[PDB]
Amino acid sequence: TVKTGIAIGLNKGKKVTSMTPAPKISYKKGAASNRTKFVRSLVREIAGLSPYERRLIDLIRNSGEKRARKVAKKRLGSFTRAKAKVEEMNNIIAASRRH
Amino acid sequence: GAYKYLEELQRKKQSDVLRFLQRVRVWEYRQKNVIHRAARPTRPDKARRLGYKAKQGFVIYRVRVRRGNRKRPVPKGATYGKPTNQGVNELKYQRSLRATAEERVGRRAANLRVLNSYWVNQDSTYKYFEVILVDPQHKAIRRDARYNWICDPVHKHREARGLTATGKKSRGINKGHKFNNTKAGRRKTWKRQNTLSLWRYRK
Amino acid sequence: NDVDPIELVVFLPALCKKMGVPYAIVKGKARLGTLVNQKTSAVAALTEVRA
Amino acid sequence: AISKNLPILKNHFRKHWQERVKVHFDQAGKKVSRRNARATRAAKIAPRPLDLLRPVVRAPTVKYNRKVRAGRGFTLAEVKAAGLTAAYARTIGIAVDHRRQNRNQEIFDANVQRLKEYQSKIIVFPRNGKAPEAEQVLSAAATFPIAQPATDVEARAVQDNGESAFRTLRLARSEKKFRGIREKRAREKAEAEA
Amino acid sequence: PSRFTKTRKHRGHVSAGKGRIGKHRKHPGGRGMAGGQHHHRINMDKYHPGYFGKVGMRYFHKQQAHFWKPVLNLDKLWTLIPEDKRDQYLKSASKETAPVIDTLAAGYGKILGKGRIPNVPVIVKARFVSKLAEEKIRAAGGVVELIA
RNA sequence: UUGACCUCAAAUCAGGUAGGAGUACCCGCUGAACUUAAGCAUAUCAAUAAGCGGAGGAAAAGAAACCAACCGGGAUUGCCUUAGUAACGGCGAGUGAAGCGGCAAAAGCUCAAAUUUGAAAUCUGGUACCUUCGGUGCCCGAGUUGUAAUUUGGAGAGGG
RNA sequence: GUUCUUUGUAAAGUGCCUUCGAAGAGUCGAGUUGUUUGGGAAUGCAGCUCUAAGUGGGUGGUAAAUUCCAUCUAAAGCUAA
Ligand SMILES: [Mg+2]
Ligand SMILES: [Mg+2]
Ligand SMILES: [Mg+2]
Ligand SMILES: [Mg+2]
Ligand SMILES: [Mg+2]
Ligand SMILES: [Mg+2]
Ligand SMILES: [Mg+2]
Ligand SMILES: [Mg+2]
Ligand SMILES: [Mg+2]
Ligand SMILES: [Mg+2]
Ligand SMILES: [Mg+2]
Ligand SMILES: [Mg+2]
Ligand SMILES: [Mg+2]
Ligand SMILES: [Mg+2]
Ligand SMILES: [Mg+2]
Ligand SMILES: [Mg+2]
Ligand SMILES: [Mg+2]
Ligand SMILES: [Mg+2]
Ligand SMILES: [Mg+2]
Ligand SMILES: [Mg+2]
Ligand SMILES: [Mg+2]
Ligand SMILES: [Mg+2]
Ligand SMILES: [Mg+2]
Ligand SMILES: [Mg+2]
Ligand SMILES: [Mg+2]
Ligand SMILES: [Mg+2]
Ligand SMILES: [Mg+2]
Ligand SMILES: [Mg+2]
Ligand SMILES: [Mg+2]
Ligand SMILES: [Mg+2]
Ligand SMILES: [Mg+2]
Ligand SMILES: [Mg+2]
Ligand SMILES: [Mg+2]
Ligand SMILES: [Mg+2]
Ligand SMILES: [Mg+2]
Ligand SMILES: [Mg+2]
Ligand SMILES: [Mg+2]
Ligand SMILES: [Mg+2]
Ligand SMILES: [Mg+2]
Ligand SMILES: [Mg+2]
Ligand SMILES: [Mg+2]
Ligand SMILES: [Mg+2]
Ligand SMILES: [Mg+2]
Ligand SMILES: [Mg+2]
Ligand SMILES: [Mg+2]
Repeated sequence: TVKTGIAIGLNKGKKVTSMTPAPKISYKKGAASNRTKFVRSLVREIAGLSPYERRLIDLIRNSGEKRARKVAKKRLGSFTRAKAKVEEMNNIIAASRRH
Repeated sequence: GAYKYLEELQRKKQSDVLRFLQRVRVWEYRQKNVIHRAARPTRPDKARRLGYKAKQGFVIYRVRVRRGNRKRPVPKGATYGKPTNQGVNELKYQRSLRATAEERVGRRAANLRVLNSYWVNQDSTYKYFEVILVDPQHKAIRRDARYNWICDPVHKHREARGLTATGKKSRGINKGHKFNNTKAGRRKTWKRQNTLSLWRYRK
Repeated sequence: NDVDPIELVVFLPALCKKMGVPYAIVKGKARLGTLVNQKTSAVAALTEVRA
Repeated sequence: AISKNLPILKNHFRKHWQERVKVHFDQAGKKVSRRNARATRAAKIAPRPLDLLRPVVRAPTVKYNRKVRAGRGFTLAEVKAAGLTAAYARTIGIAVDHRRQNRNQEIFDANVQRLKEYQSKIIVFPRNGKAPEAEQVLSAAATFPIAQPATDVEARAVQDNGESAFRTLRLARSEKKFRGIREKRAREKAEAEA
Repeated sequence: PSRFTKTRKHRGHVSAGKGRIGKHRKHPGGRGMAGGQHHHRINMDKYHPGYFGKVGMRYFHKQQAHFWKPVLNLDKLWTLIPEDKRDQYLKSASKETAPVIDTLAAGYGKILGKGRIPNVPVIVKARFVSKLAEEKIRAAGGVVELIA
C-alpha cells in the first residue's frame, strides 16, 4: 500500500505510483445470487433436515451453543464449519419458535 | 432449468426423500447384471454436467465393483522377502474403485470411448457407477465439432491410461508444490531427475 | 405421476405452491406425450389460452 | 572406506545410473535442425516477424525487482488503453495476457506507450493479395528493445540531515519486531474501565 | 593419456603396484563411509571434526536469496563509477555535484565499512549499510540514501 | 376391444466397430531380491527387474483452486541454473527436490449451469436426384427425462 | 493465379446507461489405515467412517484457538511446437 522506500520494516518496499486495477469476476466466485438463494431455500423445504442436523438442534436447545458446536466440529470436521452449521441451524430454530 | 433443483437435491443424501430413493435403487441395481446397459442417466443433470448429451452416440452403462482393500494376491500370506513387504491385509489400490468401474465397461463396449463417469449408489459390499461412453464411429459424433476430438486414435481407451477424470486424480496431476512428483508424470519426472547429462564440452 | 428418476419432478408441487401456480399431478406420462406430439412428456402447461 | 585428509564426497551413483545417461552428440546436429526450421518458418509466415510483441514487466523477488524484464502478454487494460481490442491485437504481433494486472502506472504507461510505438511501426496488409510487398524483418524484440528506466542523475547535490541511515533501519526493524506486543499492551489498557 | 601412466611401467611385475601380502581386494573396511563411528573413527574427528549429530534450527522451504544482500566495502566503492568519469569528481570534490552511486543497480545490497575512501563527497544509495560505512561516507562529505 | 408408453429381449435384421502384433521412446497398475549399511531388521538397491493393462509419431502436460510476499510474476514442455542445496535418514549408511534467473518453442480455449417458447430453430439413417470426403428434396427415426443458437468468469446476460 | 459462385439484409467489433451476473457433492474437507514423497504434528495416492459451504472454497512447507492479509477459483473438457 503505502511503501516507505526503505528495505526493511513495518511496510518495507519501493515507492511506486499506485494504480488499483479493475476487479475480477472470479474474485466473486462463491457469491450469493438470488436465484440460488431461491433454489436452495426451496430444496430445503422439500427435503428437510439430515439426521445429524436433527441431532444438532436438539443439542442447541439443550446443553448449549458450545456443547453442540463441538459435536458439529467433530461431524463436519473443522471447527469453522461447525459454528457455520450452528448459526445456520439457529436460524432454523428462529423460523420455528417465533413462526 | 429443472437441473438446478436436481443438483441441490442431490446434495441432500440424508434427506428422508433421498434415503428412500437410495434404498430402493441400490436393491434394484444389485439384481441386475454387474455390468448392464442403462436406458438413461439416473442423474440427467450429472451426466449433463460431465459431457453427456441426449443425442445418438452417447451411451450410459451401469457397473458394480466390490469395495475394500486389495488383499495381496499371494499364496498363503507368504511374502518371501524383507519384513516391510511382508504385509498382506492393509494394502490399498492406487486407483479409485471408479477407475475400476470405468475400465470394465470400457472393456465390454470396446467400440465406444469412455468420456467420463460418476458415483450413483453403494452398499457395504458394492459401489455403483454410471459410465458415460461415446460412439466414435457414429457420424452424429464425427460431425459434432465439439466431440470429434474423442474420435481420434489418440484417445483409444483413455480410461485404461488414466486420462479420464478419475484417472488424472489418482495419477496426481495438478499444478503447485503439492504435486512436485507426479504432474509432469510420476515416472517421467523421476527419469528426468535421474538422468546424467553429459555435454561435449563438459560442464 | 410416473417420472423416473422421480427427482426430475418431485420439486414441482413445491415449486408451484410457492409460486402461486395451480398444478395438477395427472395420470399419464405418455398421455402428456400424445398431447404435444411426442412419445412421452414429463410436463405440459398452458400459459396463454384464447379468451 | 575412509582415509587420508580429503573432502567428504557425495557422488550419487548407486542406482544403475548407466541406464539413464544422456550425452549430447547431437548438439551440432540439432542446432542445424533448430535453424533449418526458423528459416523455414520465416518463409511460410510471409512478411510476419516470427515473434509476438511482448510487454515490459518489473520481475519479482527482492532479488530481481531492480531489473526490468520482458513479460508474457499485455494485460487487458493496456490493450484497451492503447486503443485496440484484445481479440484483434492477437491477430497481429501482440501477445496478450488476461491474467496479470496493473498496479504500477509507471510500468502501465510505459507499456501503452510500448504498444502505440509498435502500431506506428508496422503495416497491416488488407485482406486481399495486392501489396507494398515490404521486406520481412525477423525480430521485433530486437526491433523494440526493453531498456532499463532512469531512476537518477549522474551527479547532483549532497543533502544530509543528521538522521543516521543506520539508525533508521535499526529503528525500522525494532518497530516491526515489537508492533504486536505494543498493541497488546495497549489492547490490555483498552480494557481498564472503572 | 594412458601411455603416460604408471600402469604401463608396472607391466611385468607381479601384483601391479599393490603388494604381495596385502593384495588389492574388493572393499576391505567397507564401501563408502562405513563405520565412521567405528573402525574409521580416528580419521573422522581429526580431518573431520563435527561430522556426526545435529546442531541448530531446521527451516522448512528455505528460499535462498530471500537473503540476497551482496556486500560492498568502501574499500572499493569508487569502482562503481566508470574509470574515466571517476577522476572528474575526484579532483573536483563538492557537495554541489557529487556523484550519485546506485549500489543496488550494481548488484549489491549492503555497504560494508572496510577500508578508506578519499575525502570526496558521494551520494550513496543502497538498502542497508554498516554503521561505520555511513560514518565514513559522512566523514568525507557524503550521505547515505536508503533505497529499495 | 384397439392404439400408445416404459422396460426387457430376439434375428445369419441394415451398416459398423473391438480383439492380435510391435513395444526403442510413452500413459498407468503391480512389484522383488541380489546388493549397501563392513553383522542386521528401518533404510539402501528402487517408487528399479520380472508380471499386467492402454496409446502414438511422438505420448503425456497444458491456458492456474499456479508461483509468490516483489516495484510482483502469469498455460505446458525441455535445456543451463537453482544444488549434492532446503529437507529426509538406526540424523547411520545413504538420500534429495522447489520458487526466482538465462535460454529453446510459443497459442490459445469450450462445456455444465439461462425460457428458442412467437414457434427443436439441432441430428442419424433411408430414398430420389446431383457437379459424390459431399449437396438438396422427401420419408421414418432420435430428441423436450433437452437436440441447436447464445454465454464459459479474461467474463458475460437482459433491457435504454 | 484463374474461374464458376453464393452470401446480405445476416454476422461481428467498439462507447456510455441501468438491472443483473446461473460458475460442477459421497465431492471439498475431517478422522483413520496402508503406501509413497526431500515434504519434517503428516508430499501425492488409495481403502473404510464422518461429510461441507456460498462476502464460499483452495492454497499460503510447525500443530491449535482468535484476528487480519495475499493469491487463485477445484470436484467437466480440447489443444500445435
Ligand atoms: Mg518378494
Ligand atoms: Mg528393507
Ligand atoms: Mg513398508
Ligand atoms: Mg474425463
Ligand atoms: Mg520427489
Ligand atoms: Mg546422477
Ligand atoms: Mg550399491
Ligand atoms: Mg540418442
Ligand atoms: Mg519464438
Ligand atoms: Mg616400476
Ligand atoms: Mg619391484
Ligand atoms: Mg608372471
Ligand atoms: Mg598376488
Ligand atoms: Mg596380513
Ligand atoms: Mg548470514
Ligand atoms: Mg576488499
Ligand atoms: Mg445374443
Ligand atoms: Mg447383418
Ligand atoms: Mg493390444
Ligand atoms: Mg513395475
Ligand atoms: Mg548388482
Ligand atoms: Mg550388508
Ligand atoms: Mg561385506
Ligand atoms: Mg548376510
Ligand atoms: Mg521405498
Ligand atoms: Mg518392467
Ligand atoms: Mg501407429
Ligand atoms: Mg514433434
Ligand atoms: Mg496429446
Ligand atoms: Mg480459466
Ligand atoms: Mg509458468
Ligand atoms: Mg520414509
Ligand atoms: Mg550404526
Ligand atoms: Mg548425508
Ligand atoms: Mg528415494
Ligand atoms: Mg489455436
Ligand atoms: Mg449490455
Ligand atoms: Mg452489434
Ligand atoms: Mg456476441
Ligand atoms: Mg469449477
Ligand atoms: Mg505400491
Ligand atoms: Mg502420508
Ligand atoms: Mg489433494
Ligand atoms: Mg498475482
Ligand atoms: Mg488432455
